[PDB]
Amino acid sequence: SFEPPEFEIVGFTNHINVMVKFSLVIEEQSEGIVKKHKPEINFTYIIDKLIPNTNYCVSVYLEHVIKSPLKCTLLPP
Ligand SMILES: [Cl-]
Repeated sequence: SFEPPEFEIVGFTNHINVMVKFSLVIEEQSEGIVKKHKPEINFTYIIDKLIPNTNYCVSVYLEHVIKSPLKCTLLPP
């Protein structure tokens, strides 16, 4: 039994700012695609080189697996 990380995202035109409150994984989903990011571990991690006007979803979780509910946003133009 344990507490999984909480997180917020805010989306910018070509990057997403991921704010985590704490092996730890930040999963970036686009359509068809899933990228797994490994932050160097309250930190902020920035997913960059993204496409404007595109939907992305983010999930944060510890690996040993409960994937967080996804948080999604639409990047501005
Ligand atoms: Cl790069």
